Amino acid sequence: ARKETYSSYIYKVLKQTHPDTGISQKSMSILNSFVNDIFERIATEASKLAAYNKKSTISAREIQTAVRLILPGELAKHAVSEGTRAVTKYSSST
Amino acid sequence: RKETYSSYIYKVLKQTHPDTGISQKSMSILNSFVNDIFERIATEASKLAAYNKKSTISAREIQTAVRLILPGELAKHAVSEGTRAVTKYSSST
Amino acid sequence: ASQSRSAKAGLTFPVGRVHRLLRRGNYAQRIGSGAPVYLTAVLEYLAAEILELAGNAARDNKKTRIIPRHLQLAIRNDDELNKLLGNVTIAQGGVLPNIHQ
Amino acid sequence: SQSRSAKAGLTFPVGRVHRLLRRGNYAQRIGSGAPVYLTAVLEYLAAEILELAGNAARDNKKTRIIPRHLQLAIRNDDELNKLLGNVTIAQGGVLPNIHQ
Amino acid sequence: PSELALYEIRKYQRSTDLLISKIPFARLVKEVTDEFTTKDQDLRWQSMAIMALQEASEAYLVGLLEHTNLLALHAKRITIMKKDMQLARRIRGQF
Amino acid sequence: YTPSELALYEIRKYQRSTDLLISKIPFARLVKEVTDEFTTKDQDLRWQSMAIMALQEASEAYLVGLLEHTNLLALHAKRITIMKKDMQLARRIRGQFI
Amino acid sequence: DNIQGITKPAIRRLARRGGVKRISGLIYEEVRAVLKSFLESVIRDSVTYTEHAKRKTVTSLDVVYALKRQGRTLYGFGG
Amino acid sequence: RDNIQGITKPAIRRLARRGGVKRISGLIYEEVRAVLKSFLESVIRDSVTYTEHAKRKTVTSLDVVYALKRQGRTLYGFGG
Amino acid sequence: EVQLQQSGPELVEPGTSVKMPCKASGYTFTSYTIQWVKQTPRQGLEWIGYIYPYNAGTKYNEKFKGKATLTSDKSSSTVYMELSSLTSEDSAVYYCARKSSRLRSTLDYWGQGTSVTVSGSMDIKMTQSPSSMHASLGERVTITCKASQDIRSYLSWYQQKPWKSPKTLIYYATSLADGVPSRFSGSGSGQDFSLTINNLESDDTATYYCLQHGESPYTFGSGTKLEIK
Amino acid sequence: EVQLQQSGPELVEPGTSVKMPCKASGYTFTSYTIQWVKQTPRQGLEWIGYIYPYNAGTKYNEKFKGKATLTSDKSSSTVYMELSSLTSEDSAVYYCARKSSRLRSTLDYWGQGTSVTVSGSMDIKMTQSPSSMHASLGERVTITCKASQDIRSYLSWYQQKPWKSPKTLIYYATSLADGVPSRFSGSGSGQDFSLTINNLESDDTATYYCLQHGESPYTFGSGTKLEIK
DNA sequence: TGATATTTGATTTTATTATATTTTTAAAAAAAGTAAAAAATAAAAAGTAGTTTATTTTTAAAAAATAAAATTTAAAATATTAGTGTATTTGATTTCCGAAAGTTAAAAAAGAAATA
DNA sequence: TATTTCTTTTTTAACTTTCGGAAATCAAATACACTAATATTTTAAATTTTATTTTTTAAAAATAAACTACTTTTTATTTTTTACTTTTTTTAAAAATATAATAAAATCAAATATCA
Repeated sequence: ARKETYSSYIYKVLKQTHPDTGISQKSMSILNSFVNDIFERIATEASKLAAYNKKSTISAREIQTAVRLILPGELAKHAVSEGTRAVTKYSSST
Repeated sequence: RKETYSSYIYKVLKQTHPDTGISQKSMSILNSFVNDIFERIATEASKLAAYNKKSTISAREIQTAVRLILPGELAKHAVSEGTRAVTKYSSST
Repeated sequence: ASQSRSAKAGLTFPVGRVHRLLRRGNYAQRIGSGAPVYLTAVLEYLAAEILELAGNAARDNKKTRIIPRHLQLAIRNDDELNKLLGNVTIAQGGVLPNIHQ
Repeated sequence: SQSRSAKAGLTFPVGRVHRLLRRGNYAQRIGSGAPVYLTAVLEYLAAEILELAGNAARDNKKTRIIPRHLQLAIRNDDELNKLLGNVTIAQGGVLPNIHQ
Repeated sequence: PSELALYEIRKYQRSTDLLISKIPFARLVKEVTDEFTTKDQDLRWQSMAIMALQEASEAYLVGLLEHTNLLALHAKRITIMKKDMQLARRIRGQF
Repeated sequence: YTPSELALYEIRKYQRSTDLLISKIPFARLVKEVTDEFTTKDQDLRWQSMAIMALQEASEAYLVGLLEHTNLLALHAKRITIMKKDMQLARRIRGQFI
Repeated sequence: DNIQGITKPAIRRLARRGGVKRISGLIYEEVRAVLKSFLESVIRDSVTYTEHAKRKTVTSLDVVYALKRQGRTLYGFGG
Repeated sequence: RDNIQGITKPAIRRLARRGGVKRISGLIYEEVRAVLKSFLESVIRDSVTYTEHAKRKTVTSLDVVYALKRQGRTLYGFGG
Repeated sequence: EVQLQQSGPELVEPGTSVKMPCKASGYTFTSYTIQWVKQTPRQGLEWIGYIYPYNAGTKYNEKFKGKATLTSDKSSSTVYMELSSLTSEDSAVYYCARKSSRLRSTLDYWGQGTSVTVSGSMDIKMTQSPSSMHASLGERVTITCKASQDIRSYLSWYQQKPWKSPKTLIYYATSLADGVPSRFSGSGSGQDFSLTINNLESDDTATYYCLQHGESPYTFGSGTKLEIK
Repeated sequence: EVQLQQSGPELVEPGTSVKMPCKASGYTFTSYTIQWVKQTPRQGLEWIGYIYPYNAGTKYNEKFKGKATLTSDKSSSTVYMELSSLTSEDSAVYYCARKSSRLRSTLDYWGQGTSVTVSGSMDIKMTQSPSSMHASLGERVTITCKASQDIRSYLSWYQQKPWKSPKTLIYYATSLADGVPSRFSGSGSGQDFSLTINNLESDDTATYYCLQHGESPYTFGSGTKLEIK
């Protein structure tokens, strides 16, 4: 894996909502950039949140509170609902 | 205990104006300034190292961070002041 | 058998790779096991939302392919998505058909 | 045991800056000579700000540096307004200006 | 009249005090905090936090009014009007 | 059509398109001129084609946004002619001197 | 009302510090709305910071961090 | 002639037509040229600093994105 | 803490147009669309259209195009719906309800409603299985809303008491609406969805609607009026 | 690169006003101040004052309070200097020179200079000890500039060739100027400063000045002519 | 209709997962001392209200400045092949710095302290 | 209110080696930005008229400010109860680390379809 991208997973996600619709190369590059940008935003805010409280661990709660700061309005609500549901499913398996 | 740059800012001031003083609030302001600029330069240096597949911060990363953060002649004088310190410390050590 | 962590949590985006990027990204000394799953869920949700809005935009032009114009239309026509991407340029996105007397 | 700051010819602490670089999650390893550079730059910036503020304080027949003097010193010159463009200085007031 | 306004402009630019009263601002901050957390958790406000928030708010308001005054002179007026403030906010781009 | 009509048609035409409005070759030459004044000691810097394309995309986006704000200021003073004096005011209310 | 606590003379004083020679009558309510919106944004971020730390009081550091999140850095209160 | 003159007046008229402009003063063109030069100077200075730090003699498309991100103008579609 | 104030009842003769407002308070007015819904006893609930205050963008139902016109005024924070060329059948109750721009969110807050009286093949039809059912206290009750076409998970359950505005129970077919007792549960995906009430109460007597917003016209259910003896 | 373009020579009668343009190109106008200096045979070099184009703030040497007036036009990147009520001694050469706002900075680049020809105890006294010296083609030289009161390190060294504008050699009393051969070296702090030319040359024949900018009026040196055999 | 651009199936380097183990953080539980809030109370400034003046914004019209159209040469950008010499990238080896305990000595933040 | 000397008095920072790791370093094969020529056309520049708009002046209108005199708050002083932050100890819980063996996701071309 010389070059790592999210393009393999964006195709899968798009093939659920719109099975017929395809996506161009430039659009896929844009979406890769978008996902990387939001990842670095939320991770940076979570790292600062852990630093402020004198904690050396980024837990799920740091990520939750970082999502609440970065995402505006009803994006934060649905994103928190989606993330909380995934952690519950992950822990129920284990 | 709260670490501050206050003890050093007092001694740096006494070299320029041996009689003027600093009030408590203006010293809080200067302490925040020093911490802010430290944060800016350190973050830019870390990004520079990460961009280049390097795992260490050296004096060259810090130099490039100073050149990117500080504007113009202010950046030009900080590079020469920082290079003089690295040179003198290296020769003594 | 071995179940991937993304399959364990019911996601399409990679939980393990997000865990790896957090470990080498110099964010914290320690990374909890719940952080990659949360972050992966949030990223998948955001990507799916923008992709489906862009697909709806593409349909209304009788189009099957998504081009950067559809992404630009999707984000600029939405308020929270515009706040999130307030200072972001999208190559070949154009401008919204905005004229006001 | 000579200190590192005195060895470099600085007043600001090199050891404390080295400790803040290692524990701050910036890079996996902080090569030496980086605290020396950052300490020299920090000392230069602090000295420049202090000297301009003291020059402003002397011109007002004042023997102490208050936040207003700092605000005046920063806003009165370029390359320090640019560096601190997004910064609000508490108890600093505004720059005297009137329009025609 | 035309002279007195210049005197007030000269006087209020020299000072560094807080122009808004303290108790009304504290009441307003405590009211606004409820819209974000008042269900079962009522938050408390440190005095220095209130002071910092007041300093930030007044700095923002003064800067916005400077840009509004710049806008009024563009239209060749001395009175700053509501459209001036709305246009300045729109062009600044941040709320 | 009439001069007022043609301007509206051009506005609608140039808002639909997404392509680059500045020519490629003159912009590349301008970029090389500008970069020559930063590396003039003994080093000459090359430029990847994608680098110049990204630079031109960003530059045109910034210019279009600035002209939109200039048009707003022109409408503020009850004019439809954007002049020099309201490009300078938009340039300064935004603050960013890029 | 608590928004009415921000009185007309205070807004005129703030405008004088901005260099305004004379103020229209509709400005005061618009300034009140602008101040309220600023406060909502900053206090929302500050309350999020406070509740993350499992605290019942908003400290001077929460306000500073909330301010810095929005590119409105403030010197003189910590950080 | 000069390289700034390569940004022709029709190009500026097109750029303003995209921005929603109906009429254009004659003094705009030189002002637009000055604004473009200032923007290019800032971004290219940052980009060249990024390139020279990496001991490279070519300016890659990633240096431009990083410089734009520094100036606070994120650009999607070219990497990063 | 959001309320969509609506005007009082007004009676008009045929031919004279009516304007009704949606005064919105307690939220950022531009971030949410305003949806308009008609309720009659002949057909039940129908979706007229919506206006998005942020860009003043509108979308209408096929039936009501030309009969309704949506406008907004950001300064007054008000959205008006105007009906023209009225007929005796225009007599109904018109609710104004807010829905976020999120694809998943539902018509989450309804107005008080205003009552006025005058003196489609490809649209998905949603079918409720029990038209009415009686159940004692503390018993499990299930309601089924089948779908003509596939909707992924965009289906919401509404409870409307007699002569009151509907209350949102579940959105996205599983998620519980905020402020709703956990007794209510939702299930299903695709074309088969279900509402389950676990412990019935005194006040659980109301009509229960399924609403789908998967496709361009939103279609309500037929209705299911729980009764308790 | 940076050039401070200056007008041509001007002749005028006494009792008259004259304006000199100093156009600036190759750098940002607002970042740097513009300094004005006059050179005569009787008085050597005198500093008149400066203007800061960023905020249009000026400072005047007390001897020239009123005789010289600076204005700046940001539109054309030029600074104007007005001499009023011209008198017999007002005849000299006038240079405009660029200085940064930073305290360690010196007058980096000078203008060509206009020849105008007509037809205060607390100053820092700058004592240049060797008034002249003859030297061969490669030995070493030392020039001393003593200062009356303490100036920390704000002292720079200048070389001015016959019929040319000066050139900066040293600044901050140790630092080497840009594009200056490494043989030149300066030293000292406090009261006594020195300049050294290690490998003398054919192109090293000029008058060497010491300039201090620690105090309110900037006081140049007295001069030193060096002839090389 | 045409044919550059997107969708696909198999190879294969490379991460991902799993399993024991040890360290280390972070989540209870009991004090104990701040520090915010809510009362009570007068001095003391600050804000509200009302009318009249005096300043400015707005409107309509006529003189003026100027920019958009219309052609019509003239300059230059596009596109396409050609060579070339530069600089980027990848692999193997010595050099060389930076980390990791353990420890000893400075040094810096708090506190009642004198004078300032 | 700052600014000291003194005194602590823990708390860091400096020193020393032992090694694991990363960075400097040639060398080579290659990818590729930069020239030159050509040419066919797309675009841009220049003159001149005209047609649209901006600027200036004069009257009319709207509306802010200035006193003047009263009320309504704020502000400063104590004060008590009450909740809330901070500190220690531990012990349960969770993440780091290593090692094989596995399972996935970039690469490279192919097969036909796909789109615009």
